Amino acid sequence: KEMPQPKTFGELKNLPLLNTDKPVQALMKIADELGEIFKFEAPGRVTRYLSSQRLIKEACDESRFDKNLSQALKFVRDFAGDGLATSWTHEKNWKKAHNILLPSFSQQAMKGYHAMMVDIAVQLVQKWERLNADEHIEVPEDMTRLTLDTIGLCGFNYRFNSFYRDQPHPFITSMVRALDEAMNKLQRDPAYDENKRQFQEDIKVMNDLVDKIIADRKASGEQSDDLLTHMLNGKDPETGEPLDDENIRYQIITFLIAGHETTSGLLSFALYFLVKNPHVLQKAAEEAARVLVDPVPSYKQVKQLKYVGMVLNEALRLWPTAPAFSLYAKEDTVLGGEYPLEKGDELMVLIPQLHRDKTIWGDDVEEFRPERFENPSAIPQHAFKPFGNGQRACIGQQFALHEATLVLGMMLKHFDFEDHTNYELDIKETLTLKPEGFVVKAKSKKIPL
Amino acid sequence: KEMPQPKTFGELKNLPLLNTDKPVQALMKIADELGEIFKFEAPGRVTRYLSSQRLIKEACDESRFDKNLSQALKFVRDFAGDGLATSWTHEKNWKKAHNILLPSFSQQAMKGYHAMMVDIAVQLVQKWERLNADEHIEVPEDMTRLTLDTIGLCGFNYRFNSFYRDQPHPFITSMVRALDEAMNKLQRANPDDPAYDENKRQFQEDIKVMNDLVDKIIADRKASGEQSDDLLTHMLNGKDPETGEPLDDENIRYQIITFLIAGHETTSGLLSFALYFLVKNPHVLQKAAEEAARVLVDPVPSYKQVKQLKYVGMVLNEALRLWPTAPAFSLYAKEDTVLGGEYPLEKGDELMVLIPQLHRDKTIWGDDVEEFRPERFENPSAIPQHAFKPFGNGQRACIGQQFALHEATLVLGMMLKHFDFEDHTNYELDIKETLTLKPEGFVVKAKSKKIPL
Ligand code: HEM
Ligand code: HEM
Repeated sequence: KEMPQPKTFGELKNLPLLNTDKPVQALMKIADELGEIFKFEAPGRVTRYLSSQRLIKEACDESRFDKNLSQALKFVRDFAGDGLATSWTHEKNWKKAHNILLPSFSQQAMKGYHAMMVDIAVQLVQKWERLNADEHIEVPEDMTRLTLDTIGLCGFNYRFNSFYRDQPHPFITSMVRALDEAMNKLQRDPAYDENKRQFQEDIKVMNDLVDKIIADRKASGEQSDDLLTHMLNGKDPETGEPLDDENIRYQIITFLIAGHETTSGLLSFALYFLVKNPHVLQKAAEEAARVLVDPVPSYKQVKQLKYVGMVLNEALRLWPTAPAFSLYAKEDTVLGGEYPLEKGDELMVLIPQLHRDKTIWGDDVEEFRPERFENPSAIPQHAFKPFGNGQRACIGQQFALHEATLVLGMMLKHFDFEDHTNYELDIKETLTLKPEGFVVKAKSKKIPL
Repeated sequence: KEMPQPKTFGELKNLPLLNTDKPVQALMKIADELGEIFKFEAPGRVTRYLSSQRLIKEACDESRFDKNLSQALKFVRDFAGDGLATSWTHEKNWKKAHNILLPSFSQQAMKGYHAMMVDIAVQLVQKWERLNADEHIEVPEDMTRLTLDTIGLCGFNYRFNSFYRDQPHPFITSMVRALDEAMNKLQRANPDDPAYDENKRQFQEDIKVMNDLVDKIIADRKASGEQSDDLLTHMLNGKDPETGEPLDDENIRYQIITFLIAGHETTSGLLSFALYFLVKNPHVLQKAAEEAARVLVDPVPSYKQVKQLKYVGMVLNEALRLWPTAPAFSLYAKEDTVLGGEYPLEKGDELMVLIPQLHRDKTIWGDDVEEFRPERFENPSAIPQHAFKPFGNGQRACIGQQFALHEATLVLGMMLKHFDFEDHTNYELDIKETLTLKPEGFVVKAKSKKIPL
């Protein structure tokens, strides 16, 4: 009945607890101490962090709870606009873009994106093939190069050419700097005036380039296999309307934001867990060699990388790279028979804690065992939520998993990996999670492309 | 361009291929060999069987194709009349009954039918609670008892009382024998033979039995002025907004017979296939049983609680994917058209949509099409357009879909709440075929969880 709450700071309540550089991991430690639910109070804000499958399965009841914009999402909305990720379910542009974009994110739609994904994946393989001896790989850096270029090419036929660069494309510099400002706002004022002005400059950089590419595509009339063509030609079946040019811009910015570093973190965490578990790596490398019998992987071959898919799912279990989402109660309701909630009350789903619920996974929750996902019906309802819930779930799930399965499979086919530094896991936190400083050496198997 | 075709029998062309007791399953095997489309020729009949989402999505374009009466539907029309299921789209009584009946089949209308559905569902639960040890359940038999009584009660406030009987109500005996004669006619190479003269006389006798009882109940209700929460009251009081007309007494009779035909064994087969798949996949059963116990917290389920049985709904949809109990429907080309960029069709040319094959299209569902995984339906947004058609297409889709799904969700949830199930014979799936599909001889044991009603 009475809900636990972590330590307070007078008038600031729990807010100073977020003024730390690893807030998700700090919230996980609080969940370890306080349990499946604790109240988090701040000036003008009350929310509740859920950590158990028992309560989260009720929170995922769409008749009782809808997606809420967290403070992070509200700050991201300042440059993601009413794109899919930062719009409310009741906003006209959400259901519109949802209906329009759903067919182009289907498993069937990945057949059309596969050739472009392979283009970038080959560039990653060739970079590592061309490294000199005793040089090493900066894993999250290269994974981010790959995912950024993949979404640029599949999103609107634009080549960031990240593998030709030390300093990222100017759009990426502004996007990354905007996301950093969004998170820093969470942890904060006269001194922040230059940050605020800088925020507007980065917003202008993103809008200008995306608007230009849309105008360029409209001026050309060319049809590509990218999401931009689908949005310029698609019509919402419900209202009969197409997305306007401003919303198309926000959707493109959204795909870059929501997709690039979540997916690059997944690949980085997956490789980290593989090199720390050599038996799992060997099993995944065995499948990659048996399945990828051609110089270039096909769409059908990527679907055959079953164990690689389980590896990615287990990496998402331990460290989901979009580590939380927010919900609000549509009406007065009681959560788990003992926590009354009023209409509008907010919830936070702490995904990494959910995925460590020993009542679901057993005692070995910290062990990396892809075999947990061998049979998907053995997993209880709402126990595994790395991509959100319901109609507000990740629209790019199939995109992210297809790219990550293709790239990891190619990595495992072409290289053996060495954890040459005995890397100590250090998780840097932005709005997403990544293993900072993770490095490996790759010895080529000398298999041609 | 050139269309495949199965083996022929001289002058009879492909027709003898249907003279088998599992024709849908035989047509699926032909689809496995020949692909997404094959021509089927008979004396005086040519049709084409579609199996791929690629072609079926075009056949479902209502601007190009309209519902055709299959030969099965034409034979059912001899006792279903111009009811909704056996009338052409251009017949005045279709759009009339469609406009009148659509509001009474909506999800909002299920709130009014819920109490009557619970009545029969409790009778089923009570029957199984009262079984002795090591006695067993005949699953399709009991599911048919439930669906027949539910549509009887919700349709026109009549109790067949099937759970008080070994031999069904005389109306049910005549209806089943009429449906059996309809299917047997499909498989007769010499239908005008003198031997089937007793079949023809019996067929007319069964037609008379059905009309007499339904006409009597309509007259009985009109003479009393009683108002119930059934479809018969809605049809006696409803007026088509378009023409301003109500349904006449003859059409109301045909609609009532239609609800019984189109609804009873399609729905009972779904429940039977669902329970079969649950006992063969214990992980799915546990997941569905957990939801039933958590959601159905009252002795009697409410309408709102049934809507919360999401995973039970996923189980039913996956059961409908593998074995849709109304396994085909027919279409005709409104004008000359080209199907799939290679199959030129002329005005009036007929198509058959082989639904179980559509639901096994690996280009849509992946390689694991034969596996029972309700998780495919966890997010309904993952299913492409026209890939999943257990209830038909467009304005000629199943009007009773919400009814069927509410009934099935309620009953399966109550079954999972009150009993553990054992596949005590390791039942080997054997699908008996009439105009619908059912797992013949499927039996289970139920051990009660001792939860009162
Ligand atoms: C491993 C990689 C990814 C993970 C873990 C992930 C995670 C998530 C999560 C948890 C949500 C729900 C957020 C909420 O409820 O507030 C979400 C939504 C979303 N994601 Fe992803 N995502 C990934 C990749 C991608 C990619 C590649 C794209 C685009 C190509 C994308 C686009 C979106 C969009 C548009 C939404 C909002 C959908 C809607 O609300 O209608 N994500 N994602
Ligand atoms: C799981 C159960 C059911 C399934 C799979 C099913 C399937 C179908 C299919 C495939 C059609 C289209 C037939 C065609 O196009 O020729 C149809 C039509 C129809 N069904 Fe159902 N049905 C079910 C339950 C019911 C129930 C419970 C009722 C009545 C209460 C019902 C009444 C009708 C009617 C009236 C039509 C014709 C609608 C029209 O054409 O206007 N069905 N059904």
